[PDB]
Amino acid sequence: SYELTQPPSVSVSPGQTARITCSGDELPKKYAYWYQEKSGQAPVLIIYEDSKRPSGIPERFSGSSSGTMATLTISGAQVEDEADYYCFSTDSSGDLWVFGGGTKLTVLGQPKAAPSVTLFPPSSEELQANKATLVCLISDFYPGAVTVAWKADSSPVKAGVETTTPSKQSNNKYAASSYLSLTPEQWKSHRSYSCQVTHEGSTVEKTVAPT
Amino acid sequence: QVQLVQSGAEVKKPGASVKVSCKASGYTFTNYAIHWVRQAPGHRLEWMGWINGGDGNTKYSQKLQGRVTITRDTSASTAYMELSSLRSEDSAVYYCMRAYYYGSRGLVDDALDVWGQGTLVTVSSASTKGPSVFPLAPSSKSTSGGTAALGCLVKDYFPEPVTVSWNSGALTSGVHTFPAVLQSSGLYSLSSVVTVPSSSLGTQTYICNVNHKPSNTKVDKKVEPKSC
Amino acid sequence: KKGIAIGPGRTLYA
Repeated sequence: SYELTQPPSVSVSPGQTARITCSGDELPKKYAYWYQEKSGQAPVLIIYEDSKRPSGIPERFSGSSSGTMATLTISGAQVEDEADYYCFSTDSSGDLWVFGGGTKLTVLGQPKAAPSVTLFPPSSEELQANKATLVCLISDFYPGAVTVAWKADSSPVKAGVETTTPSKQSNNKYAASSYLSLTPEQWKSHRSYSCQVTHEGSTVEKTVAPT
Repeated sequence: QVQLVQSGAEVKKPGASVKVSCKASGYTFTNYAIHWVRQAPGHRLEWMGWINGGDGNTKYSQKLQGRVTITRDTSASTAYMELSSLRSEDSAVYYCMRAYYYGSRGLVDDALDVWGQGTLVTVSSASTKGPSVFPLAPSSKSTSGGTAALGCLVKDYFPEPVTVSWNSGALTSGVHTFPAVLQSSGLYSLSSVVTVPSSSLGTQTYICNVNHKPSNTKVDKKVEPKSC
Repeated sequence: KKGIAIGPGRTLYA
């Protein structure tokens, strides 16, 4: 029944100090614990016991607690700090723990990044399995929006395409996958296949051919 | 030195029960407590409960009281979590985390942020499908001077996840495992690609280790350059 | 002031 309330999302500029709060009725007599969880990774303890900082955590992270309100401060944040931040404390008795709702930090003014495209033709083993798959890999681009299109010879592909929703990787850029499932007859008949990647007006097209 | 290793991913039907283990090493198992944290793939962290390594006393979340049962085996240094009456809202990654403090005075050793690798359980009535592995021949069109990109293609598996290693873990630099697509057939497909020096093409052995625990399937696929 | 939560039943209070 006990709850810790966090702001849903906060926005900040590079170099500015961001403040993430956490309100709880038992925080006056209970310690607070903070966790940083980036997209696709496990949470990391960055602040324990209101103010103490574990070994290996950058010094720009700090926390304070007063009354029924704990606060997480990030002095001079960068793009690496863009992640979700959760609160963590106990109830009155101290036997059950409760996480906060989670605060999404967003750093403003991140430069554009052109995507890298890699296209593999179907393997010889898969062709023996009476199947054919073309994998079009897109990596290292920002923002997290990309337009993928496939082409048979010079006409657009009518069916057999699946594309992932762009997800954040380690260096706070995005990556996506695009697969073209075909039959051995279709792959052996057409002269070429291509996946067209469009990002911020710019366009990259990689082409493969049978055999 | 301190480590928490969880059991592999599992599949369950709505109404069944799942049991995840959490083996501890590098410290006195009976001096610490072990939390259990679940998190949906697109939602927030949720605290389930914790148990003392020595006392065995448990305190569960009021949301999960009656369904969850956390146990521990002192001789095996392993804590367990069992959740019954599984519903679609239980599809999440389940972690085990060691408590910050130990003993009667609440001291700390040389660590305090110890998390298991996580166990993704998936409650569903669909069929469990095994993965098919195909090699991605090394290509050099994606440049960086003297570097080739080779990988493996894991096709048509259900459910998630599929973990891909390389050379039994000896190759980590340049390994990029993309998230899987959700095809219209209901199955998943991902690709794991590693970038290696071009001088090693034809001299160094490259094998990808595909592991799909939900179907008890393991594949070691040798990745050799094309022979044209 | 504030206490620490060691385990179930184990709580060093204020």
